[PDB]
Formats: sequence, C-alpha cells, structure tokens
Amino acid sequence: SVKLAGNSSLCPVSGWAIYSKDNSVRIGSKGDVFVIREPFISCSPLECRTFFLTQGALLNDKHSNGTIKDRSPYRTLMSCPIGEVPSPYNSRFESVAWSASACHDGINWLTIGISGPDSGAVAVLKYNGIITDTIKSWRNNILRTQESECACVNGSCFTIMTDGPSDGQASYKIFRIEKGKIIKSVEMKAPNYHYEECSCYPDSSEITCVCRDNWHGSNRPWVSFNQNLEYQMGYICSGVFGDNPRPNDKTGSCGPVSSNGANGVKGFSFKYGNGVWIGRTKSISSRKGFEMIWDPNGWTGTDNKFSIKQDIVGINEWSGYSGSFVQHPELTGLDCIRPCFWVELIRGRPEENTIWTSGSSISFCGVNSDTVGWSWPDGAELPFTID
Amino acid sequence: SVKLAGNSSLCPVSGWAIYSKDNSVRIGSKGDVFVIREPFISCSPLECRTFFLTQGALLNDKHSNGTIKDRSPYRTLMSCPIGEVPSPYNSRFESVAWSASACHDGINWLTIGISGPDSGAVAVLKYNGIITDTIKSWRNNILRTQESECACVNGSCFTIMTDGPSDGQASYKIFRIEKGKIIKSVEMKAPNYHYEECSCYPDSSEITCVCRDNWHGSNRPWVSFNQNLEYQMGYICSGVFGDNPRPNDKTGSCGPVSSNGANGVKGFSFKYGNGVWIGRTKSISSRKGFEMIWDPNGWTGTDNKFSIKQDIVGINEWSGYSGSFVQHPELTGLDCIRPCFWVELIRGRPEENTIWTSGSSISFCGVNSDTVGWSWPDGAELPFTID
Amino acid sequence: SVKLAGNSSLCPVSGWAIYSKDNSVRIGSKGDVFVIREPFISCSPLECRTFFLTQGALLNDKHSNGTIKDRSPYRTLMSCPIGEVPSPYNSRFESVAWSASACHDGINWLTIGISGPDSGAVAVLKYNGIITDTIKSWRNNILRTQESECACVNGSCFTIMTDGPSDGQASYKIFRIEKGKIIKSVEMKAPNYHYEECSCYPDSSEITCVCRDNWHGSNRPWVSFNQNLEYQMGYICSGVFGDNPRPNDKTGSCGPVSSNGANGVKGFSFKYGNGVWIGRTKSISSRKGFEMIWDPNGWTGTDNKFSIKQDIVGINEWSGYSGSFVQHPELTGLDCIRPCFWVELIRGRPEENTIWTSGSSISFCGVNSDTVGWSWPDGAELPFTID
Amino acid sequence: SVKLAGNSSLCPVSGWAIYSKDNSVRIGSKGDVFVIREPFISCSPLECRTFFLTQGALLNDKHSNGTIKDRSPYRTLMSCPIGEVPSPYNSRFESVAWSASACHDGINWLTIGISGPDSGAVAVLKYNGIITDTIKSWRNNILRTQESECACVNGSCFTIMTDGPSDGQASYKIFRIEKGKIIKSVEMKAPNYHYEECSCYPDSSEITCVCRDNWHGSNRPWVSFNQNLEYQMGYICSGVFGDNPRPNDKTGSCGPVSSNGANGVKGFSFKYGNGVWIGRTKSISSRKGFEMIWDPNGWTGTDNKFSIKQDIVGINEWSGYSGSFVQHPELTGLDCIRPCFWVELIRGRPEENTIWTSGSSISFCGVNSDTVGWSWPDGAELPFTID
Ligand SMILES: *[C@@H]1O[C@H](CO)[C@@H](O[C@@H]2O[C@H](CO)[C@@H](O[C@H]3O[C@H](CO)[C@@H](O)[C@H](O[C@H]4O[C@H](CO)[C@@H](O)[C@H](O)[C@@H]4O)[C@@H]3O)[C@H](O)[C@H]2NC(C)=O)[C@H](O)[C@H]1NC(C)=O
Ligand SMILES: *[C@@H]1O[C@H](CO)[C@@H](O[C@@H]2O[C@H](CO)[C@@H](O[C@H]3O[C@H](CO)[C@@H](O)[C@H](O[C@H]4O[C@H](CO)[C@@H](O)[C@H](O)[C@@H]4O)[C@@H]3O)[C@H](O)[C@H]2NC(C)=O)[C@H](O)[C@H]1NC(C)=O
Ligand SMILES: *[C@@H]1O[C@H](CO)[C@@H](O[C@@H]2O[C@H](CO)[C@@H](O[C@H]3O[C@H](CO)[C@@H](O)[C@H](O[C@H]4O[C@H](CO)[C@@H](O)[C@H](O)[C@@H]4O)[C@@H]3O)[C@H](O)[C@H]2NC(C)=O)[C@H](O)[C@H]1NC(C)=O
Ligand SMILES: *[C@@H]1O[C@H](CO)[C@@H](O[C@@H]2O[C@H](CO)[C@@H](O[C@H]3O[C@H](CO)[C@@H](O)[C@H](O[C@H]4O[C@H](CO)[C@@H](O)[C@H](O)[C@@H]4O)[C@@H]3O)[C@H](O)[C@H]2NC(C)=O)[C@H](O)[C@H]1NC(C)=O
Ligand SMILES: *[C@@H]1O[C@H](CO)[C@@H](O)[C@H](O)[C@H]1NC(C)=O
Ligand SMILES: *[C@@H]1O[C@H](CO)[C@@H](O)[C@H](O)[C@H]1NC(C)=O
Ligand SMILES: *[C@@H]1O[C@H](CO)[C@@H](O)[C@H](O)[C@H]1NC(C)=O
Ligand SMILES: *[C@@H]1O[C@H](CO)[C@@H](O)[C@H](O)[C@H]1NC(C)=O
Ligand SMILES: [Ca+2]
Ligand SMILES: [Ca+2]
Ligand SMILES: [Ca+2]
Ligand SMILES: [Ca+2]
Ligand SMILES: [Ca+2]
Ligand SMILES: [Ca+2]
Ligand SMILES: [Ca+2]
Ligand SMILES: [Ca+2]
Ligand SMILES: [Ca+2]
Ligand SMILES: [Ca+2]
Repeated sequence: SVKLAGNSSLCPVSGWAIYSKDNSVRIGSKGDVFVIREPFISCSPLECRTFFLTQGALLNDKHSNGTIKDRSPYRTLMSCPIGEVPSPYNSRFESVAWSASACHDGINWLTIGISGPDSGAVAVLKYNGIITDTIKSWRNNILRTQESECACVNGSCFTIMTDGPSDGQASYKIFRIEKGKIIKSVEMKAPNYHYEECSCYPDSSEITCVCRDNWHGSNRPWVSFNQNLEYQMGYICSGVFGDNPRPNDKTGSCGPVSSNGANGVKGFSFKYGNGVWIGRTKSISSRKGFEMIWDPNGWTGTDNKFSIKQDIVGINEWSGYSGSFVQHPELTGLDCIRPCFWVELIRGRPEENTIWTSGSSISFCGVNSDTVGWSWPDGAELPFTID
Repeated sequence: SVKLAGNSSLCPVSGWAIYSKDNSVRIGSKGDVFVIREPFISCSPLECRTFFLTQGALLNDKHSNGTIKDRSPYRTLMSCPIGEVPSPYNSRFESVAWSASACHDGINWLTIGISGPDSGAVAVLKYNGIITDTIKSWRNNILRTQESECACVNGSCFTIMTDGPSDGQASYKIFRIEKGKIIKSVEMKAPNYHYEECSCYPDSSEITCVCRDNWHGSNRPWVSFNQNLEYQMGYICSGVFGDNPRPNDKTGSCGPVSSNGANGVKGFSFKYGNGVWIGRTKSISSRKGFEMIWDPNGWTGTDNKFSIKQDIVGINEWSGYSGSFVQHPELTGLDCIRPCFWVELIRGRPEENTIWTSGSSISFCGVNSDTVGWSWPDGAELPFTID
Repeated sequence: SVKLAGNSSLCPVSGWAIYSKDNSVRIGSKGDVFVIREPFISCSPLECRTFFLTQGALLNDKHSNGTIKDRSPYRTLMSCPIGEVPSPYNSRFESVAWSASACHDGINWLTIGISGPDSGAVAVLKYNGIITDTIKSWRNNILRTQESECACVNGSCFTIMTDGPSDGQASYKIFRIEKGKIIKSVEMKAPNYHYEECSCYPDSSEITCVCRDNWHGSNRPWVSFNQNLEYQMGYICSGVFGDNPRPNDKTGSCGPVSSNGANGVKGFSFKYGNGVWIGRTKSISSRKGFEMIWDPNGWTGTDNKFSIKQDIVGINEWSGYSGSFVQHPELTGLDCIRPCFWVELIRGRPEENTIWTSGSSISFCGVNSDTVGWSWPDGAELPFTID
Repeated sequence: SVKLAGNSSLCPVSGWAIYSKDNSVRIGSKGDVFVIREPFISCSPLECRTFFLTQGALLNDKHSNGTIKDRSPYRTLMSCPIGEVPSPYNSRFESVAWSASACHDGINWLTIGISGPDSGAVAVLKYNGIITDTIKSWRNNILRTQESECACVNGSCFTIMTDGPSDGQASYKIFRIEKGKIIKSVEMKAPNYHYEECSCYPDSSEITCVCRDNWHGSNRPWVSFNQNLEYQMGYICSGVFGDNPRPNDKTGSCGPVSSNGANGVKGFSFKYGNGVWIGRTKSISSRKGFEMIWDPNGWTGTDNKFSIKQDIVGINEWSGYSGSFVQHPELTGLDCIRPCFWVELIRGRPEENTIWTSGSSISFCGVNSDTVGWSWPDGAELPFTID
C-alpha cells in the first residue's frame, strides 16, 4: 500500500464507455434494497465502491414514507461494491449522515458524514472506519459537503463544505485532511458566488472542483486550489449551461448567469485547458435525460458551439444528481488520471405518484476508443405495491 | 497480532461524536432481521463488531411472539459488523446464550455465553470460536454476566458474574481469563451491595466496572480491580443518579441510594479522578431518552451540580440498556484508551402494543473536538403487520 | 497448512457443553432458508462448518412439497459456518447429492456426494471443490454413505458405503482416500451384519465407526480399521440400546439384538476401552428427545447399568439423526482429539401435519468441566403458512 | 499467480460426472433470485464461477415481465460461485451487457460485455473489473459474442464476435486479447458459413471453437486458430447433428446441412483427432432433454454411428443453451486440460404460460471413471404466483 501520487494529468477522452448499472429500484420492487439518494463512486487502489446515504428504510416498505425529506436522524452513509444493489446483506456501514463525502488516499478510506442539527450540524470524519476528527457548523444553517468523492494527493485529501443560505450568499471553506485529521482550512473570499455539492478531482498534483450554484447561477461555479489551499474561483464560461434548471443554450458568462439560476442540481465537469467535458440534463426545467458534451473552448469561451454530444439517458427518462470520480494510475496502471462519472436516476417524489423517493445509478468511464450514445434509464414502472 | 497492552489511561473527552446507527427495527419491518436484545460493541485491533443475543426469530414473524421473555433455549449470541443490521445473511454465530460477554485480547476473540437452566446455568467460554472452559451456577438462581464487553490487559481478559436473587443480596464473582481459560476467580465480600450487568473498561493497566443495582440502589455500584483480582468497591456518589428508575437529582450517597433503588437498567460511567462521565435515561421512571452528563466531582461528591450535558436521545423516545466499549490504541494509533458507549433502543413490549420486543442500537465515541446534542431515536412506527 | 496427524487419543469427557444451535426452521418461517436434512459438522484446522443436503427448495415455499422423499435430482450438498442458517446468501455449494460425506485432511476439503439413479448411483468425490474421482453402485440398490464426517489420518481420509437392501443383508465397503482419489478399498466379510450411515472418528491413528443396523439390530454395529483397511467388526454390547426404534433397556448382546431391530436412526458412540459414550433418543419408538449416557463397561458388557446421563433434548420434542464430529488438536491446541456430536431436529412429516420435512441442528462438545442437562428443541410451532 | 500455459492436450474422457446444479428457478419461487439467461462457467486457478446476463429483475416480480426479450438497457453481466443461485446478496457485478464472454488468463479476470444499440453496439472489455478497451459494431446489426468462456493461452485470451444478419451471411471476426486490450483482429473469409455463440476451448496451445449456424446449418460450424489468428474453418461432419432444431440423424455433411438448418441453439463439442464428444438436445424440434454422444469418427465421418450415449436431461424436460468450459492443470494439478460443460435449463416463455423467462444451470466434468446417465431437470412447477 502506497499513498496516491495524484501527480499525472487527466487523460483526454473521446467518449464515455458504460461501467456500471445497478437497477436498484427495479430489483427493490420485491427484494431487500435500501432507500437511498446521493449515491457516488470512489475507488481504492484495489476496488471501486458505490457510497450512498440511506434513509434507514427499504423500498416498498412503509418506512420509505416521506423520504423526499433530505435530512433525518435515520439516514446513514453505507457502501457496497460497484454495480451491486445497496442491500443490508452486502453493504458496509460507514457513518450516520445526511450529507457526505469519501475517498481513499492510497492506504485507507476517509469518510466524512454530517449529522448535528440544522442548527449546529457536526461532520464526523472516519479514517479506516475510526472517528478521527469533527467539525461543527459555523453558520448554524445546514452544514453540508460534496455528496461525491474527495480528492487525494500525496497523502492529503481535500474537500469543500457550505454553511448558510442556499437562497443567498453562504460561506464556503476548503479543507486539507491527512489520515482523517483536518490539517488546515480556509474561508473563501467569494462574494456573489455560491458553492454546493462540489464534484472534485485531482489533476497534475492540484485539485479542481465543479459545483452547484443554488442561488443565482445556471452555469456551474468552480474552484481550484493547490495543496496549501491557495485557491482560484470562477464560473464555467461556456454557453452550454451545465446546471438544471437553466436557460436554453446561448452566449454564456464567466460570472453567474442570472437567468434560471435559482435552484440547481449536483453536477460535474472536467477542465482541459480552455476545453471542458460538460455533463448535464437534457430537459432545461426538470432532471430528465443526461448527455455528455465536449466544448473545446467552453471553459473560457462564452459561445454555445460544441464538438461532441453523447447520449447517456433518454430525454423522457428521469435523472438526477451527477458527479465526478476518478480511477488513479495506481489502480489502472495507466500513465494519467482516468476521468469517470456517475449518474443518479431519481424515481418517486416529487415527480411521480409515490410515497417514497430513491435512486439508481449508472456510471461511465472516459475512453479514446469507440463509444455510442444510448439511454440507460432506471426502468422501473411506478407506482409500487406500497404505492 | 500482539496482545493488547491496556496500559494507557482513558482519554479525557469534551463531547460524544456519533459513531454508528443501525435502524434495525425499521429495516426489519419487511427485511430479514433478527429479534435481538442486549446488544453491545467490542472491537478487535482491526474491526468493531456489534454482538447481540438473538431470540432465534425474525421481526414481523410469528416466532417473535412473547419475546419479552429474557431466557429460552432458542436465544443465541451472534455478531455482525458495526452499523449493520443483525441478519442471518451477514451475522457470525458465536454461542447459544441468554446472557453474554465478549472481548478481544489482541490475538483472538473470547466469548462467554450462558445457558444451563435457571436452576443450574452453565457459561460456555469460546476462544476463537472454540469451547475452552465452562463454569456452572453456584447459587442455582440465573447465572448471569455483563451483557457488554469484557476488558483485556496483557493477555488477560476480566469479567463479572452474578448468581442469586435480583430482589436481594446475591453473590458476585470476578474472573481472570487467559485464552478462554479461567485462570483465577474470587467471591466479593460485598454485603448490602448488588451487582448486575457490569459495563467494564481497562484503564492504566487495571479494570473498572460500573454496574446495575437491581436490589435497592438508584446510583450505580462500581468495582475496580488489578490483574490479581484484588478488588475495591463502592457506589458512585454523584447526585446525578445514573440508574433507571431513580429519584429526581438531589444530594447523593456514596452507598446505595434506597429511594427508587429497586429494578434498574444496564448502564455505564467513566471514572476520571474525582470526576465522572454519566450516561443515563432522561425519564426517571421508564427508559425514555438518553443524555451524557459530565460531573467534574461526581465520583466522590454527593452534590447534583454538573458542568456538561449532551443530548443523545429525545426524552419522548424509547431507550434501554447502555454500555461501555473502548477502542484501544492498538486499533486507533492514539496514545490513550478511547472511551465510547452504545445505546439500546428497545421497541415493542412492555411499553408498546406489540407481541414482540427488540432493539436497535446507536453508538458514540468520546472526542475533544466539537460535538452537538440531538436525538437519534429508533424511529420505527409501531405496531407492525404481525402487530 | 499441515496434514492432520490423527495420532492422539480421544479426550476423556465428563459432560457435554453446548456449542451451536441454528434455529433454522423458526428463522425459515419467513426468511429464506433451505429445506434440508442429514446435516453434519466437520471442522478444518481454522473453522467449523455445517454441511447439509438441501432439497433445492426453501421453507414455507410450495417447492418444499413432498420433501419427505429422500432422493431426487434437486438435492444438493452445501455448507455454511457453524450455527448459521443454511441460506442461499451464506452457503457454499459442494456437490449434487442425496447422500454425502465430508472432511478436511489438514490441507483442503474432501467431499463425497452421491447421485446416479437408485439403479446405478455414482459418488462424486471433490477435493478443494474439484472432481477428483467417482465410484458407481456395484449392487444397483441405492449406493449410500455416512451422512456425517469422514475421518482423516496422515493425509488419508477414510469412509464407508452401503449398497443393497436396507431390509436384509447388503454389501459394505471401506475406502481409503488421499487428496480426493480412492487409493484402496475392501469389501467386508460381514454376514448377518448391517451397516448404514456410519459416524466415524479417528483415535490413536486408527478409525472407529459406529453405524446403523436397519435390518435386525437395535444396538449399534461398529467397525474399526487401520490405515490399510484391516478391519474389525462387532456390535456394541451395552444393554443401553443406542438405536431407534429399540426395546426397553435390559441385558444386551454383542451381536444384533433382534427385538425392534428393524429400521433405525443414524447415530454415534465413542469407544473408551471397555466404556462407551452413548447418544440416543429418549423415546423407544419415535425420534423424540435426546440424551447422553456414559456406560463405563458398555462396549463389552451386556448389562444396562450406566453412570452418567445428560439431558440434551426433552422427551416430548422432536429429534432425528445424530452423528459424531471431532475437533483435532491442530485446530484446538489440545493434546488429544476432542469428541463432539451434532443432533438433527426433524420437523414436519412424517410426524406433523405439513407438506414438508426439514431439520435444525444443535451441537455439543465434550468437556471435563461442569455441564448441565436441559432441552434445546427446534422450537418452531407448526404448521406454517404454506401448511 | 502465473499465466495459464494452455499447452497440454485435452484429457480423453469416458463419461461425464455431475459437478453443479443450482435449482435457481425453484429457489427463486419465493427467495430473491435474478432473472437470468445465457449462463456460463469459467474458472480461475483458484475457483470456478457462474457468469450470467441478468435482466435487472427478480423472479416472481412484475419486473420479470417480458423477459423473453433478449436485449435491453437493464441487462447486466454478473457472477457468483458455482452452484449458488444468482442473487443480489452473493453476486459480483461484472458489466452492463446483453451479450457477453469471460475468462481468466491465470492472473486476473477478463470480461467482455456488449451494449450499444442494435444500430451500433459497443463491447466493453474489463480486466480485473477495470475498463481496458472497447470495440463497436462494424455492421450495425447486433454486435454479439460467445455467451461462454473465452480461451486463454500464454497471457493471451481469444474470442469470436458476429455482426450482421442471423438470417443470412454475416461477418465474423476473431480477437486476440492481452490484459483486456485487443492486440490483433482478423475478419474471416467464410462465405456461406454462419458463426454465432461460439463455445471455445484451448487445446495443445491452440484454440478450437464450436458454434451455432443460425442461417442454414443443422450441424455445427467450427473454427480453429493459433495465437496469430491464423484460422481454419469447417463444419462437424458427423451425422449426429448437434444443433437444434435439426433433422433426424442420418448421413451428415462436412458443409452446412441445409435441412432444418435455420435457427439453432448455442452448443459445444470437443474435437479429439477424428473423434468428437457431441452434446445436444434430445428433441429435434424444441430444446428438450440433453445427451452426450461419443462419435469416434464424427469430426470427419458423415455416418450416424456412435459408440457412447450418456443421459443428462430427460427428453420431456426443458433445456436450452449449452457451452464448453475447461479446468486448467494450473487449477486441477492434472497433466492435461479437463473438458467440462454446462447446460442452461430455460423455464417460462416461450414454451410455458408465464410472463417471464429464466434459466437454471447444471454442469458436468469429463472423467474416465464410472458415470451414469440420469435426468437433472430444472424441476420447478410453473406457473408461479406472478404467473
Ligand atoms: C405515509 O405518511 C403519511 C403522512 O403521515 C400518511 O398519511 C396520513 O395518514 C394518517 C392516518 O390515516 C392521517 O392522519 C389523520 O388524518 C386523517 C384524514 O386524512 C384522519 O382520518 C385521521 O383521524 C381520524 O381517525 C382517527 C383514528 O380513528 C381519529 O382518532 C381521529 O379523531 C379522526 O377520526 C388523522 O387525523 C393523515 O392525514 C395522513 N397524511 C396525509 C398527508 O395524507 C400515510 O398513511 C403514510 N403511508 C403509509 C403506507 O404508512
Ligand atoms: C402469540 O402467542 C399468544 C399466546 O399463546 C397467542 O395468543 C393465544 O392464542 C391461542 C390460540 O388462539 C389462545 O388459546 C386459547 O384461548 C382462546 C381464547 O383466548 C381459545 O379460543 C382457544 O380455544 C378454543 O378453540 C380451540 C380450537 O377451536 C378449541 O380446541 C378450544 O376448546 C376452544 O374452543 C384456546 O383455549 C390463547 O388464549 C392466546 N393467548 C393469549 C394470551 O391471548 C397469539 O395468538 C400468538 N400470536 C401469533 C401471531 O402467533
Ligand atoms: C403438494 O403436492 C400435492 C401432491 O401433488 C398436492 O396435492 C395435489 O393437488 C393436485 C391438484 O389440486 C391434485 O390433483 C388431482 O386430484 C384432485 C383431487 O384430489 C382433482 O381435483 C384434480 O383434478 C380435477 O381438476 C382438474 C383441473 O380442473 C381437472 O382437469 C380434473 O379432470 C379434475 O376435475 C387432480 O385429479 C392431487 O389430488 C393432490 N394430491 C394429493 C395427494 O392430495 C398439493 O396441492 C401440493 N401443495 C402445494 C402447496 O403445491
Ligand atoms: C406485463 O406486461 C404486459 C404488457 O404490457 C401487461 O399486459 C398489459 O396490461 C396493460 C394494462 O392493463 C394493457 O393496457 C391496455 O390494454 C387493456 C386491455 O388489454 C386496456 O384495458 C387498457 O386500457 C383501458 O383502461 C385504461 C385505464 O382505465 C384506460 O385509460 C383506457 O382508455 C382503457 O379504458 C390499455 O389500453 C395491455 O393490453 C396489456 N398487454 C397485453 C399484451 O396483454 C401485463 O399486465 C404485465 N404484467 C404485470 C404483472 O405487470
Ligand atoms: C509521480 O509520483 C511518483 C511517486 O512519488 C514519483 O516518483 C514521480 O516522479 C511522479 N511523476 C511525475 C511525472 O512527476
Ligand atoms: C505499554 O505497553 C508496551 C507494550 O508491552 C510497553 O512497551 C510500554 O512500555 C507500555 N507503555 C507505558 C507508558 O507504560
Ligand atoms: C503426532 O504427529 C506428529 C506430526 O507428524 C509427530 O511429530 C508426533 O511424534 C506424533 N505424536 C505422538 C505422540 O506420536
Ligand atoms: C507447458 O508450459 C510450461 C510453463 O511455461 C513449460 O515449462 C512447459 O515446457 C510446457 N509443457 C509442455 C509439455 O510443452
Ligand atoms: Ca442553479
Ligand atoms: Ca464553445
Ligand atoms: Ca423478504
Ligand atoms: Ca436500581
Ligand atoms: Ca457534582
Ligand atoms: Ca435398528
Ligand atoms: Ca453397563
Ligand atoms: Ca423475501
Ligand atoms: Ca441451425
Ligand atoms: Ca460416426
């Protein structure tokens, strides 16, 4: 076991090849499957796992009632092997949490699970499943984190957290964590920015985060930083708007695009020089569909011209959160960091006539060989017996 | 693999950070979950496990009928990873038992499971799952033990057992066990004391046990001893009464507090010099709620003044047994022994209109970083389909 | 990994301490548990497992219908950890089989699973789960074997098989197996003897088998042999008759006791010089109850006087097959071979108004410390929802 | 870990000894079992696994509806230990796929899972579960592969794929894969041949594939090649026709036998000089029954005379796909490559009045010791509760 270097560059990719699909809600129709949301993938040097926040209940059970609510004392962070349904019989317990992050530094797992009341939430940090540190809300307004993987470089793992209104300017801090212990932190000087649910990846020894602006931006804000938490911020300039909801594609902005900027969805993007791989919903108003768009100058250009589009989920099928995850050369044997992504396909409320809300997941990896667009939807036919 | 030293002191702590929550009864509403009671946690140098006494039946099944009864030939001691529901598909069989203890000496697991009729019960000792010794009732009145973890120091593990009335003076013996073999035992000279269900931990090479007085004490009795079974006894003097039921807090006693002293609940406390961390119910009459109270002079002072209170379970929510467990530096890499505790949240009879009784569990670990009180209740809505 | 020596003597024992109980049929009331019969235990140098012949169906399912039938193409030999219920989610597949044996030689598992039609059955031998040899029926009348563990000594494992009438004289052959390969075999010259379902154990470098006489003996026949298959035969002389059905205890015979000698039950006994540990049913006509009886001269004496009786299963509770299993010093660290036994508790047909038949299991190990009799019954209340 | 040599010859065999039977559909009657088809076995140097294409649904669940359809975005390739039912609680996720192959090169697993629309399918190659390469349809007509194990020799694994009409001449390419990376490929010059679902095995450092002619041949086509993809092609000449449907046995052809040549079934055969071990259906019109036939000159002779027939599945019981798999000497310790085969027993549509289609599996290994014919059918009684 050797700590991840995190010193190679992102691998340029031409398309996305399908990696996993769990069919959790269909299997959950009769079988014993957790009610979950906020799934995300993270890999160790040996295996890849699906992390998820359960609601402490099973599908098609009465306790799945009201699971449109995001936070409660019953939600717990657990994990299972990629592609497998999150079941009590195959899942590892990670932490009690309604907001989370996780990553492997090359030696052991780091987990961050937030509980503590909305009035004063506390993040529980675990290293190899043992509590190693905590950090409590400093704004008393729903302390919250990535809902995707943290990024690790040379024995250090890095993440972001938000505390404050999701309806206005809040406070965002970046953390450097070593062996589950917070080593240093910094408050961003980001007036008029909004950061939530960052999807972060390492690239050439530094970390880049693409996040969600729930306040007033339909493009995605980003933050990049070195190991000392020296930061840079901005918004993706491409007119290929990445958030949901959003306007129809047009001339973009290097600042928050106010039109349809309120609310949003967790998402991701990969920066390549002036170019960007953008993952987004197909519908501009609800989380339907999913597509990957290559915009060769979208990081810095405000135009709406792109070069490649790959279908991921059909436009009439439900989608949801999406996030980045990487496979390090220590795992793959490649000479660069492999970009991958996962997609949450949310079924039930608020779009469907159920008493419950849960998601399935699909994942893809970036390749330079041939790929094809298709639709890999959840595919469950709702409602269920419980309704 | 190296035997646990057990030679460092307890880590002083400022609050308790949540470690696990299993939601067993809610998940058990439809899924396959054991009917259990008397859960407790114990860790090896590599992992932490939840031990429990099953009743040999599943939740929401007819065989869960009458599970308010504590002893029967169907109850068995099994274990699973922390935070996971006790299921037949993820649980390791330990012993046939209606009273139990368990611990890791640094090399392998020691288990103690009692069966034998109330007229003549026999404790089955297992080391690495192999029977290594037995000890039979010497008073012919329900031989019984900790229902929490034993304590290990330098290759020796130590525990307590009771035989006799729970309605009056009984007989209590302390045991030194090495590799599952009883090495030495001693009968306490404890007239007017009552010891049941001790929660024991090691501290600076000696073991301290905080127990339950079911006869006539609403404060908790304690016993401390060295490796040779040289013992000291007393009651926690703090007016913060730790047992349940109990009187309202007032001036305490260094002897058994007779007021509301009958009956009780398994509990724990951590001794720090003259100070004590007290875990107790919030209601004085039924096992509702749970709270942690720091009484800087409560071990030896009879006053009711305390310095810190941390909410654990809301006052209107059901609780139950609680017990100590430790994480040794051999596991954590710390330079002191980490205090933790678990809480059993009993649902069903006798408080609720069910045919069955079972519990879920939550656990916390002591830290010096920021924490917050909240309520982490079982959260199942009873009754169930079976009723 | 070192091959088992098998060169120490049996450990003298004073009582039997309970080792495992699975509660399979009660748990199977709702949960997913195999329909099984003929369970038996065998240990490796690291773990102990329950082997069993499934009927390829689950409890409380329509496919459990008619499972009173012993042989069919759907029965398979599988195994799980001791004490755990045989479930599709925790069970290892061993072989397709309606008659079986298994053992560990110190290096890997040997399995023997018989299929082939009653007209021509074929035993499939597996070593580390890989087919290594076969042997087909030589009498074309239900080739069958121990239904308990084989015995291993210095890299060789030994067993017995029967082919022919169970209503009269049949043919019995002893096998020496090395790494799953039959090395040598011999046909017994046993006129007027009947051998079925031998429970075999090693003792001081030789193997002893206690079996079932289904033809005309209510005492148990035995066979002992060295590694070259040089054999000795006889019947246990004790008037403590070990088979079921059987007469009331009286003066025994060193030959087959004709009274109530027809039919029988798989059983076991441990030979100690002229003494014997006898396990038997409590009822003389049906498989109810179970008890352990020490008859200090019962191997060679025809009297009915015994010294010790230990209750195992109450007289009004259903029992069934019983068999020997040993724990070798290579596993325990003892200086002798530990005698243990298991009991099958058959529920359903033919004694109960069900459509199905299945069993649970209990097991005990011999000790010289204090023990107690009790009753550890199956405890399920029949019939079930399927009936 | 050492790469498989693949340099020994096939072991001559006299009969087939039963190796596994999963009873998946019967167990699935109540328990949680995947809807699957196209099962196949492949072994590593340590274990043997059942691979299968799920339909992302469970038996006796509404989502099993319409599972007669072969391709959809919900089907995924997963695996479990041999003999165990494919369940979400014991199955490893492999790939998203409606057509598949898998094999172990001695070091790690190679998986090939095809998705991409019928208009442009993409094969996802995984090595140790990590995507290593892709190949997309070149004829835009359902890119498809073996549905059985690939063959590995000296660090290289080899397989076949088809693209084009199954109603006429299509295009077939052979691939050499090293560590999950396609190293070289070649298009066959096979006018008037048709290759689908090849069952491939290594033999004396070269690979032989026996396949399915869905266009116009009732005998099976074959392809053999060395490591450089230098190929030879033909049809099995034996009048023992191997495909289904097929004519009654008569004088065969070394070319495609046009009579009843349309449609077919995945199958296998083992070439031994001029001889052949033929596995086939018992019915000539539907996939009923299964039998093994030794035709000592059937590879090159057009006659219908054979020497050995072994019953595998009774003529009135449902069967389906069959395929080859081998156990290498690296696993067995033998001095030759062991021939084995598996059989899929399809239950439900289109032969039975259900809403669903799924299969169980049986497997056998070639031996020179005594064997017997019998019938090992699926044995489930349909329809089920869902219908
Ligand atoms: C998922 O959660 C939903 C939210 O709680 C549940 O809906 C709730 O169901 C409860 C119970 O039926 C209901 O409570 C009240 O309102 C009822 C009318 O809507 C009313 O009938 C109830 O009271 C009457 O009956 C009781 C008992 O006889 C009397 O004591 C009362 O005096 C009165 O006569 C009660 O006032 C909620 O209204 C309802 N909520 C919503 C939003 O609809 C779902 O049932 C639940 N699903 C599952 C599967 O558990
Ligand atoms: C959990 O255990 C509880 C305790 O055993 C069960 O309650 C028991 O249910 C039984 C069976 O119904 C019942 O037995 C007797 O009393 C009945 C009235 O209470 C009476 O009706 C029964 O006898 C009558 O019917 C039988 C059959 O027709 C006749 O042979 C009799 O002559 C008579 O006509 C019988 O006397 C217990 O009373 C009852 N116990 C309690 C404490 O209520 C629960 O049913 C059980 N739950 C589950 C889900 O299994
Ligand atoms: C476990 O297995 C048992 C043994 O098979 C089952 O019992 C069997 O149930 C079948 C089906 O009901 C039954 O078959 C015949 O006999 C019936 C009377 O006993 C008779 O009614 C049946 O035929 C009639 O109905 C059919 C359909 O309408 C007509 O085609 C016929 O012409 C006739 O009108 C049929 O002759 C067996 O008798 C019965 N066996 C025994 C021993 O009782 C159990 O049902 C089964 N349990 C489960 C849960 O599967
Ligand atoms: C497995 O899949 C099968 C294929 O989809 C299902 O069969 C389908 O069931 C649906 C729903 O019942 C049915 O849809 C239509 O046709 C019905 C008559 O066959 C018709 O009654 C339906 O419409 C009527 O009712 C609706 C609602 O009240 C109205 O809006 C309509 O205007 C009309 O009044 C509808 O047109 C399919 O016909 C049917 N398909 C087949 C091939 O039979 C199975 O139900 C399914 N099984 C399970 C367990 O899910
Ligand atoms: C990446 O990290 C490794 C391991 O520390 C180091 O040896 C190597 O120089 C780094 N590679 C590059 C290209 O900087
Ligand atoms: C604790 O135990 C270790 C291991 O035996 C020993 O080396 C060390 O001296 C002890 N530490 C203290 C502080 O006594
Ligand atoms: C038992 O076997 C061991 C291992 O082969 C051998 O060394 C030893 O001499 C034997 N013991 C006795 C008492 O014969
Ligand atoms: C088979 O392969 C091994 C390993 O590479 C080699 O040493 C051996 O010569 C080969 N055997 C034969 C018979 O060619
Ligand atoms: Ca937005
Ligand atoms: Ca652009
Ligand atoms: Ca269930
Ligand atoms: Ca008390
Ligand atoms: Ca005080
Ligand atoms: Ca007899
Ligand atoms: Ca006697
Ligand atoms: Ca179920
Ligand atoms: Ca054909
Ligand atoms: Ca021929």
